Amino acid sequence: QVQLVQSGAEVKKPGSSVKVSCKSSGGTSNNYAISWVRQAPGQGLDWMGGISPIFGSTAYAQKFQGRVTISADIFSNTAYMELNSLTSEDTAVYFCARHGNYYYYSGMDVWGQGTTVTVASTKGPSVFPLAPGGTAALGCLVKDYFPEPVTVSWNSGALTSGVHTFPAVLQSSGLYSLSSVVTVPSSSLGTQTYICNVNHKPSNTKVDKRVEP
Amino acid sequence: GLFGAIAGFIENGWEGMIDGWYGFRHQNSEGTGQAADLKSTQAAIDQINGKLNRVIEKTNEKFHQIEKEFSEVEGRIQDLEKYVEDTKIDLWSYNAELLVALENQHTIDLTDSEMNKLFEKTGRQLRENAEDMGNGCFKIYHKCDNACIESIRNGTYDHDVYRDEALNNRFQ
Amino acid sequence: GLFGAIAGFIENGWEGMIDGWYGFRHQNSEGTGQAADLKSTQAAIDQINGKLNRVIEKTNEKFHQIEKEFSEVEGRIQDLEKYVEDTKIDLWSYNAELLVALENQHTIDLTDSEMNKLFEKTGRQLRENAEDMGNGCFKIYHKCDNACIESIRNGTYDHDVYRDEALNNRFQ
Amino acid sequence: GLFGAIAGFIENGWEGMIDGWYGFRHQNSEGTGQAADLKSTQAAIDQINGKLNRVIEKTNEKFHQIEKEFSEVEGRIQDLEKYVEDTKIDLWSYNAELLVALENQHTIDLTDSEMNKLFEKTGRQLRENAEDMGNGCFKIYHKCDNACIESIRNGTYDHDVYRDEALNNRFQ
Amino acid sequence: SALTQPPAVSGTPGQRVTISCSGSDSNIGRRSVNWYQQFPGTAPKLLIYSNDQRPSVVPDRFSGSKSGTSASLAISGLQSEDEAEYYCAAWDDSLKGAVFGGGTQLTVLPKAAPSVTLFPPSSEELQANKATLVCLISDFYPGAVTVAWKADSSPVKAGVETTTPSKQSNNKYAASSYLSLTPEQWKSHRSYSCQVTHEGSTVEKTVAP
Amino acid sequence: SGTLEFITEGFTWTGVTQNGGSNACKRGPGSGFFSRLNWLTKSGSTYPVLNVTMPNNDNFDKLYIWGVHHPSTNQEQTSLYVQASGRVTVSTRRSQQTIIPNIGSRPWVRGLSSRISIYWTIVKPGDVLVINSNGNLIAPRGYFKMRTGKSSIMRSDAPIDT
Repeated sequence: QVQLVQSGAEVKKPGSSVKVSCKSSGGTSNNYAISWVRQAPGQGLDWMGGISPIFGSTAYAQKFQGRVTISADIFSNTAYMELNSLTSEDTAVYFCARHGNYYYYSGMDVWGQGTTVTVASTKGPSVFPLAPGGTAALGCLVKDYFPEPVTVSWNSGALTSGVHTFPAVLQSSGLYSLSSVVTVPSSSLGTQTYICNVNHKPSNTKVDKRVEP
Repeated sequence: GLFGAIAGFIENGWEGMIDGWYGFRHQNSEGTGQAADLKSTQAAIDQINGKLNRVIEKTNEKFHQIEKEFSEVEGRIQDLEKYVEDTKIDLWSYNAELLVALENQHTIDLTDSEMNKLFEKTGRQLRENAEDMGNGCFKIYHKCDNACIESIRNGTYDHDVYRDEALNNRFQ
Repeated sequence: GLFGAIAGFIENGWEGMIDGWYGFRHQNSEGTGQAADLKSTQAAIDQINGKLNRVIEKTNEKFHQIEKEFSEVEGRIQDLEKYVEDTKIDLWSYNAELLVALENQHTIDLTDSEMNKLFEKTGRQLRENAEDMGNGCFKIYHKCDNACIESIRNGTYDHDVYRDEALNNRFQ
Repeated sequence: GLFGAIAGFIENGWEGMIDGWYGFRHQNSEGTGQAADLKSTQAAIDQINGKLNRVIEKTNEKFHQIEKEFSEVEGRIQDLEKYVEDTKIDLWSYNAELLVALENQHTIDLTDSEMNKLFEKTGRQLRENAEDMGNGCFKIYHKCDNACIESIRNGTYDHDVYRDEALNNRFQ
Repeated sequence: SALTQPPAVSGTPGQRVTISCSGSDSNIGRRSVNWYQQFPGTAPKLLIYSNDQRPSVVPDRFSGSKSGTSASLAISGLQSEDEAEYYCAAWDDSLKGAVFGGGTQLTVLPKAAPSVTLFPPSSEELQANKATLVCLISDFYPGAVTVAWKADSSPVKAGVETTTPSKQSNNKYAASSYLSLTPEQWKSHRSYSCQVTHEGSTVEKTVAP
Repeated sequence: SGTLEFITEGFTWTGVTQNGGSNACKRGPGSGFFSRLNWLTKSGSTYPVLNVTMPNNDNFDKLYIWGVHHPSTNQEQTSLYVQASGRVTVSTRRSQQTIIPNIGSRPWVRGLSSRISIYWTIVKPGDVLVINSNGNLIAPRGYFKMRTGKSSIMRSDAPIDT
């Protein structure tokens, strides 16, 4: 059973190019058409074009003609999509998908996992405490970082219950910010210490931050 | 080729068929048209991808071997090292030459075969309602509109529906 | 296969044909039946036995050769002995791989061919008294009882006897 | 052969065809005759000359080599010289055996194919005016004098001219 | 576009739901329709192809049909696991390319009011000459809120950034809104308020400097 | 073998001077020699019969590299080694190599018309090395650990890229 495995997330600056790969594992896809289909945030699916490498066909959507290059390496069972002159309009998840046969009419029945492309300079977060009955709410503000993702743990992973890490907001600056809040017994306020641990791999940032009443 | 279809009773290929390898062109009361045949096209493509993947599979991995260039004359042992390598290269060069000759002869014949199989299959659907004009075309002896043509192309044509009409036209 | 009969216009084989490789099934006014065709069956069997006997003929006889396992490191002469043997084994392994690939491709094609030759021969006997239904079956346009079917199967069918009856049924 | 024409639906060759490889014999109201088909004959000849010229092209040129006969026993180095040569000869002898087997199988199949292609082409010209008798002969259902036969042989036969006459004879 | 679908459909478990797809002569009219199902953050799945054909792995409660330049996906006996986005698709002979509908969000049909938490700027952040008000919205359904920021009693018209709603593990939704102010603006007023309206009803919280 | 891993061993060379060097082989500012070899010469007015052993009690093969010095003149031979003709015999339990130095000039290279010839001996686990010499021995300092695997060597002037 073939799986399509795509390359990892990309963070790109305006005007640059991105080349995403799609590897067919567990068998070849060279005798089929593979298409590239993108999905902008909150939007629908949009065909970019496709390739059927033994058949010898490469096809492009008119709206992307000239800006996208689709290619394949039959020897490594890999298909590629290169999109040039990137702007924020190209921020999207890009999928590769295999058709039921050698051409683009048939239903696409095998899909890759998708590749996120975000169109900023790498920057680690500045972390601030969010200070606090029965139960209380305390957290950390994770400010001005790029790119996604950030991981947040509490008390070095010891505290998992009541933790709610919210999806980041994407600012007009191009940077992200998120918050992580943990809900906790207020009695356990003047005894147990609460520390959030924020890890941002792309900048190799690791911050612990104590949150006090 | 062995089957005599491609470069044979089919006089030439169609540069205008740009969405398939094999297909149909028709003329009827609603005009003319063209459509790729997906099954024949994919059968050829799948066989070709099959043989390509067998050929480009698994290079050998080799590490420490023998020396193959020499900076001093040495005689007997060097003579043998060079002969062993020259012998090896000539054998692999022969294997490579023969492999592409055999593969290519067979690719031409299998694609000719797929053309011929589609033609024969189409003929068999039409039964007594058409005749082979001898150039890869069938003369269909009944009114056959776009939906009728599509029924042939998708393999659901019902010859009995049209048989009376066709026989009247063919034989009377 | 190259001829498009087996796994082609013949949609599948018959598990119920247990006394021959190729044959006939019929339906007529006296019921239905099946019979192996002995000549086609034997032609395929004889060709396959022919190629088998060529392949399994005459192993080579060899006596004193070279050593192929060694209990001590020795360097140059042992390197060469091992290389000569490794080279030989890789060449014979290649010959063996290629031989069965070529033979097997050809066995599939020759058996497909024998199916197609029987079909064509049958068609030719029937002349204008039958039509090819496109699935390896002939529609015979006259009363054709068990003895008539057997006359086709044994190659003595006289098309002229039935031609008037058949043409009346086909064309009018 | 793969196509089933030569030594197949064509029951035998014609020793009396002495001016071509493939051709036509006819019977009509003006008598009987025979004519070679030049195009099919030349297509086969050209393919055979093509493969012959590939095979007999370019012997290798070699000059100083190794000794291959010896007047004294010497042991290890002579053992290796003789083994290298014996190994080489056995590989070339295998290449020679396989080359003629493959070439000859293919020559038989390509000549069978050319017979079959001519038969199919002739059938296609005749359209509904003739029927395949199943033995490489067409029954033509209209008066067809020497000039008409020649129009078939030279590829300019106009089936429409004779269609009414032929259909009347075939079907009524 | 090219293909047009309703943005939303809903039903109860066991109900029959239909999703329409309007096209033109150059696509649905003359070409076969495919349908895809997509769960958030995962790749689409082929549901129907060739108009009404169903992959073996797809439950028989899914069916498709095509008439004229229109197509329809029907889900008989709606199940909770069918909550997803649905796309129709076809080749278009005018654009010479594959086209998709805009997508339909299917909701399997209780309302839940949003929990709100509002944090004031931390002292640390003020020292860094910035101030951020953090409004955290959770546990609401359906998944659509709007957010209003109050300075004193007046509406803020700057520095408000609010996320899209996202589905929580409990099938309810969460969002968050951020207010960015100068430490002076945080001092300049006595009260700031995050106002979250959800299905007409408004939840509010407030912090004071 | 794919490695130059070297393990010094505590050979004892009784009655000779160790660590000879040459201005043909400078190491920093002074005269020097190959780092893995030990040029032995007379001590006082004698060069005794060296006779030393080094067992392999490890479970891998040891590679010993050693040498024989060929002086360009008899004066050099006797100044260094006292004996008029030297000899080096290195053996294991099933192998032996004896080299007799040959006195005379070779072409002048870095100031020297003398030469060293290099030999090697592999010693398997449970075997033992014996070195016996009465002059002209360029001694090993230890052994190279032998490995098996995929390593090789190639001659190329191509640059190496990332």
